Amino acid sequence: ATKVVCVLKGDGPVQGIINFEQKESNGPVKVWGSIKGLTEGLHGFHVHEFGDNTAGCTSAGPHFNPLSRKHGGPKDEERHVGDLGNVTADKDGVADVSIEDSVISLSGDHCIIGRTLVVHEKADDLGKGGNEESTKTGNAGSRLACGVIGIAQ
Amino acid sequence: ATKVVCVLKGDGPVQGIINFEQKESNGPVKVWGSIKGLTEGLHGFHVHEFGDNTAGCTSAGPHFNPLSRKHGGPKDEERHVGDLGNVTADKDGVADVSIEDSVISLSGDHCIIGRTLVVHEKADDLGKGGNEESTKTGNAGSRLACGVIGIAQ
Ligand SMILES: *[Se]c1ccc(F)cc1C(=O)Nc1cccc(C(=O)N2CCOCC2)c1
Ligand SMILES: *[Se]c1ccc(F)cc1C(=O)Nc1cccc(C(=O)N2CCOCC2)c1
Ligand SMILES: [Zn+2]
Ligand SMILES: [Zn+2]
Repeated sequence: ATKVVCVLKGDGPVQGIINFEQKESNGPVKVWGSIKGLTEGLHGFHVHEFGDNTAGCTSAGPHFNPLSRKHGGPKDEERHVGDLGNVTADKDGVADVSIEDSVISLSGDHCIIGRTLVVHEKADDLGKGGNEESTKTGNAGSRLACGVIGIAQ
Repeated sequence: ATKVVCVLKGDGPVQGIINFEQKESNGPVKVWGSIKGLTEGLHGFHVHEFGDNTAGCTSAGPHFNPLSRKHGGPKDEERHVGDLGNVTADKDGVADVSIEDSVISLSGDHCIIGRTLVVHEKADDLGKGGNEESTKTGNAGSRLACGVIGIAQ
């Protein structure tokens, strides 16, 4: 019923297309698409608070956290709304994304429209890194590509 | 106050940064910023219906028209919500944008967050061009640069 999309771009070779669909406002969001140009392995994947790309992906600010929680993985109670975990890039640098998430939404206070989706340099440790930064960012390092989440047809 | 931003990008480079601010939901939106890389003269300036830039600016669809009206200028009662008229580039190719608009909003069904802002090749005739396309697009021609409209700090 509601369809949203994001095109991810940055300063390097990483580009992606992510689709979000939500049949009902009380239902999960399906997240699907592809990110290419990645190094093989896990890459942190988050909704960040601002749909602001003024100075590139850094302008998007911290993880989208309207409920003032610590950083976690998508299957944790203790997570930011924006905590979508990791995508996995294959040996050819392609991450085929396929996520169902119950915490993000396309309406209400958990709505991600007009926020920024970011794919990161390093794996997200999902809050299990053993340092203070693990509880804030998951130690996922720099921002390879991002885009503002917009309303689709 | 609500603050919103859009980064415009296209070939040339045609590039710009547009800020939006609304002090209250029943009040006007202030629009300001800069676009460079334009030909001297008028350029159509519109909010388009989809925040979909997956295939560049074409995926944005037609002008944002939630109230099912004909195309007009920003001062007209008969306009699309997304009809912000023209911006003006000087001989250096720079348009200084400064608009106040009472029809767009940063909340409710006139909200522009998650839609696309587009700067066009040609002047918008504000619905007065006396052909069929005038009361649909204003005859503003191709899409030089666009971006998805996002939430700012
Ligand atoms: Se979605 C979305 C994206 C961007 C943004 F700035 C706002 C929104 C909302 O729709 N925000 C929002 C939060 C909480 C509740 C609503 C909502 O739909 N209503 C207000 C409460 O009464 C029902 C309608 C919207
Ligand atoms: Se803005 C925006 C953009 C995109 C989208 F899908 C929804 C919205 C909304 O904010 N929608 C909305 C619907 C109903 C009511 C409101 C509203 O007036 N308020 C809720 C959010 O905070 C202000 C009050 C917004
Ligand atoms: Zn987080
Ligand atoms: Zn129009």
